[PDB]
Amino acid sequence: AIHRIRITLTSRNVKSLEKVCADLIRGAKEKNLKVKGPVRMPTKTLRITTRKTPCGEGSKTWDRFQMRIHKRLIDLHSPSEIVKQITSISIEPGVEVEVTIADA
Amino acid sequence: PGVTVKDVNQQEFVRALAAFLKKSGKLKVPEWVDTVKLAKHKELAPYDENWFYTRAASTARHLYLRGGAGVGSMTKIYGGRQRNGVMPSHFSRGSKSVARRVLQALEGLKMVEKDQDGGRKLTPQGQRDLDRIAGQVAAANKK
Amino acid sequence: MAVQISKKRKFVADGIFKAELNEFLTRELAEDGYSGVEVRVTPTRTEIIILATRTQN
Amino acid sequence: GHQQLYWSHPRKFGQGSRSCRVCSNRHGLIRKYGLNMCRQCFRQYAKDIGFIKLD
Amino acid sequence: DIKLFGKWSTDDVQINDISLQDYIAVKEKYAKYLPHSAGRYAAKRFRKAQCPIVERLTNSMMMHGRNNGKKLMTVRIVKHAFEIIHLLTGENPLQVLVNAIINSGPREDSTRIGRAGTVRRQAVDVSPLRRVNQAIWLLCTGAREAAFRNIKTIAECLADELINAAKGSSNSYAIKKKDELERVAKSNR
Amino acid sequence: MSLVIPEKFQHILRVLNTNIDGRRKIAFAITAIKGVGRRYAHVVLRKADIDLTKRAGELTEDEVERVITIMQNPRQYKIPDWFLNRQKDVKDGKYSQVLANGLDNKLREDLERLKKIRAHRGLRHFWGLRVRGQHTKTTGRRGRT
Amino acid sequence: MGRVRTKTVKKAARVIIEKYYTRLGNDFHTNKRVCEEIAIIPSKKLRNKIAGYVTHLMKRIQRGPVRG
Amino acid sequence: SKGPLQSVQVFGRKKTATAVAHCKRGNGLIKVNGRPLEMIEPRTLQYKLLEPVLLLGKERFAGVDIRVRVKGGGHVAQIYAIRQSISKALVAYYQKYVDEASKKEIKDILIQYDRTLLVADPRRCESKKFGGPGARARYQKSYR
Amino acid sequence: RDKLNNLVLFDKATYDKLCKEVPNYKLITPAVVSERLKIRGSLARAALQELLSKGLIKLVSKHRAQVIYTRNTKG
RNA sequence: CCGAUAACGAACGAGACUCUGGCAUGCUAACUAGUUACGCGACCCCCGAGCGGUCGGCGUCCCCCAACUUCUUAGAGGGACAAGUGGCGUUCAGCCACCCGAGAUUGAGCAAUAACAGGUCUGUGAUGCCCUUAGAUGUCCGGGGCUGCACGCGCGCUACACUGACUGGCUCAGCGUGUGCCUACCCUACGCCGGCAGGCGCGGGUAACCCGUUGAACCCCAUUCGUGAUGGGGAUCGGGGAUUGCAAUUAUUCCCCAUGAACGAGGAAUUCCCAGUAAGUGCGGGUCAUAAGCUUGCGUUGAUUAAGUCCCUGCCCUUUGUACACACCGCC
Ligand SMILES: [Mg+2]
Repeated sequence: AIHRIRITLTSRNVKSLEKVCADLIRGAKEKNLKVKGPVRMPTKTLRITTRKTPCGEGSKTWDRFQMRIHKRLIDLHSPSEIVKQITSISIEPGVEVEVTIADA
Repeated sequence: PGVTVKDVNQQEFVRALAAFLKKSGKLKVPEWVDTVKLAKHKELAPYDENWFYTRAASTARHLYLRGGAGVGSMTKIYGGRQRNGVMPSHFSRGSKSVARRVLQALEGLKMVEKDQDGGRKLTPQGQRDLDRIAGQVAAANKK
Repeated sequence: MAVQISKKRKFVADGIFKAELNEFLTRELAEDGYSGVEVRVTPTRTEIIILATRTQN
Repeated sequence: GHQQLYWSHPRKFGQGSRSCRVCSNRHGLIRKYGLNMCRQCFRQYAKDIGFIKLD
Repeated sequence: DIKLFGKWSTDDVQINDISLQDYIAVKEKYAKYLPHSAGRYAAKRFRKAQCPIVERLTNSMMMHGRNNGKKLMTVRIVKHAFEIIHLLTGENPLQVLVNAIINSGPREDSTRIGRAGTVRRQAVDVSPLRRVNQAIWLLCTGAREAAFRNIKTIAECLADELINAAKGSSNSYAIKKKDELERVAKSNR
Repeated sequence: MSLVIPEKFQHILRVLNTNIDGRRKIAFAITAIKGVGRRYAHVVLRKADIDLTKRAGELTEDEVERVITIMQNPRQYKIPDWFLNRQKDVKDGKYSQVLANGLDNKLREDLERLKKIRAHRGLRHFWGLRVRGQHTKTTGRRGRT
Repeated sequence: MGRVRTKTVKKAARVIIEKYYTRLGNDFHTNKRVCEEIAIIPSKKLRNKIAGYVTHLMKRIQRGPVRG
Repeated sequence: SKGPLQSVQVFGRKKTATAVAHCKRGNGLIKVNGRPLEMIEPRTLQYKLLEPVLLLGKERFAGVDIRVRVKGGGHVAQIYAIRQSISKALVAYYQKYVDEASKKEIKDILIQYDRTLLVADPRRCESKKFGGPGARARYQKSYR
Repeated sequence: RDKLNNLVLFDKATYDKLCKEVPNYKLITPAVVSERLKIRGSLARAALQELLSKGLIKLVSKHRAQVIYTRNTKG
């Protein structure tokens, strides 16, 4: 066996993150696993403002760099054993995946 | 037609409880109440001599609003604008020992208990007294 | 936990790693028809693809 | 001199402790997110790192 | 009917001139309980006209640096002052204000660019909207200047500014600067 | 009661070497004494056990000499040691609070000591320049030209 | 003011009207939907701006000989 | 006599100030954040809180209990969200529990007096740009 | 116009003036009586609260900065 | 863009585009967000309600042991197009008002050819040329300096007060950030000590899990002040105590007691700006062992006048004259 596994995904583009969300939960839907919905964590916007010129002469123009981090949480909590059934990862570049038991 | 402290003006209530503590002076009023400023951001000591009964009345009303607050949580609530002279104004908190000794004297009145976690909350005895003065200050509001 | 680093520092570090990798690849493989690098990294092990027009060199 | 005074003065903090990881310069450093990148080298690798401009 | 500040029903007041009959906004359509509204009146030309004039006076009463955003202090002093004029005259404070608006609105002005005789060159009569806008500002400034280095407060300073404007005694800075304008406009015809 | 002005009225008093206005509050009247500030005044009236709202002109003469002697010996009247001026004295080590022309001449004593030891602050004070180490580039010109 | 239609929006609108005159009417929302399957417009903002010009052109072509 | 589950929950927001009313079939009573409608910090602006209820008459409020809650915003923008939430909750009750002819006789009074009671103020903010100290203000440029 | 130097406390000639003609006109504030009787203004607040306890002067506003009073109805 | 049209077909820029804010009680979700309902308590009730009221007091993913997304968070989408009415208009291109509408001009980012002897070789293991290279113009170490002031210039913060200051009470945000390859240095809850600055232990958070329901400031309500260079103002300066660092003197910073300077709305001149603007007002980030009067962002409060013109200052198209072409700061 009895296990509960929390899976969290984090990437930079929402399209491939929604795709890696979709195909993983879809396979569990065929494999009769009770899947909690994708928990959309608030997006972490990494903003850095940097002076454009390298020398410090001009009309004092800056540059605002945004970097979007999107995290989604998927819960694979079926009453039976889960670890052996799900062995593949089928992951794509740009995403970081994680496996953690619900104990910690 | 019950009366709760949240159902009336807090400003009229907090003065009522400060005078209620004034007559029952079993509260531990320390020896430096006539000396210190209540905050770092305040230049002048308060005019009222029983500002200690004012602060005790103020924090007890706050504890009913929400418990679990500590010394830092109190000095955050009681913080205020600091002029800071020529520099642009900042925000600063109050005096830590002032809140600490008010809080310590409250258990001397046996109306607040330290929590299982950090901070403190009301006893049902203190909750009885806060609403006890709530009823009469509500009656004086209508009549 | 304290063993790992926050998501904020981890992704930035990966971008630092990619920039360091590509610059070295351009510098070492300047005359080798090198174009760019795409990394398909998995937590088990890292795997890197070097794009070039001539692979025999 | 010998190894005892060639690097004697401590450098645990300040601009002397931290230098750019790219151009090896102690000015314009962007220590946010531990980039430790030169003020101009950061823009140089901006696309490679993944920082895009939106507004 | 609306009982502004709980009293002073707006259905009794009147505008004595028809150039201002549709350019004052204390009508029953513009009858509001409180002179505070984030109604976005000034996002378009010919739209501040339907803004209640009590709202406009409230907005125009905050000026000169330390008081540009503070509106609660303004509405309260407006409330204090309106009871003051109602006490000092016995009648509707909006009628005190409306008489102040009409009697202080500069009926004509003058404006030119080239070389001028004394101040201006050619006399051009103002619009009724400009009549209301300038009267509101002149009343506000008279109260503002009267309360700078004296023990009197804003509400009482506004009271004498409105009252001396409403009756007319050449003590209101709102009519004194009005007549000073009318002299120059007539002389520069 | 807003009663009439007290008959035994000092319009301006004379405490030690200075005078205080009797037409204002007593706490803010003794602040006119050099060395006596607001925080000092609002702690010595509490420790001398007097009304506050009373004006300076209605202090009886025994109340006047009481407040003076309270400040004259602040070390022995429950006033905390961190409230004086010349605490941890350079001259004699004892903790003192001076409120008279003695303050002016102890500032003279400290200043002449810096001149004697010819420290940096002593020389800066000798030339009349700033001593707190701030920039002198564009300010302090009113006292020059 | 400032709502004159560019060459791109006008050119496609004229062409599709004279190619699918039978499948197009005068309702704006119906018009904006027909253009989806007869032309691949990458922008949702661009497609209903075309249809806004389509309704105008249909209102004139029903009465006079538009250049289309 | 004990009809269950007759309640709506209606919000209102302006300048990020959020107010969420818990409208229910019950005694005539109005409370926001467990506080009376009269007991509130801006007593100067309390007539804006009295403005909706006065304009509709307590007949329509006797059979309705309202429980608003606020989790952000400022002081006066808080009120302008609160008053909108209360009236919109009342007309939402009248929309789905009685005929909307009852909604019409109460909506027209709201819309004739102030549209903010039904359609919220959409202006929020404007970001500051690096040209100066504000969204539009620029620094004091000098030529000498 | 160099100084006002108003008396901080009353004397006999102004105590009776306050108590014989001040509660006669409608427009009364600490400000207005200050420019009439030439009094300080902090004393005026004390005197007004005295006259409220004496019961010859009605209250209207009672605000922390703008506290106003009025005369009772005449006739 | 319509139209004519020695032109025809085009290219880039503008537009279009991305992001941002605006309604979505439409869909999908949510114990790292909660809302209602229920069950426990605790208090005020009780003359009696008893589905009276409050609670950020405890619970119902402490997996059989509640429902849902209204509030929150973020994806899929929709939604606005001058769509409809009147008028103007070649009745075309298009323009104005208005109903309904969340919105009928939300702001940014990108940004054509060509050019400047504009700035950067003090950003780069980018670099040519010149210089130096052992008594080094390399590097290290100690100290000083970049602060230094008769003066002028520029960006700014604080005031001159009563629309205020002081004292106490009340009562609200959104950005956004946090423990280290090098590289030592996180953000802090709580409890005790100290009047304060600070100190000592018990934790938590690599973070919608803790700080933090970010109890900020402004303001709201009462007290004292009372038109004086005053309880405005905090400049200057003295004494003392603490933290950071090997190192605080030329004062790093902060706190406490003291003096309380000029300054009573600022000449000639001159900057920014059209709605969530200016301004008041604090809070993040950067700079950082120590830190903001700066800067980059966020938030609270929220107006006046204007919906125009080419007058002063410039810009774009056409016509025109030129003895200008380094182009009127020309030429002569
Ligand atoms: Mg004094």
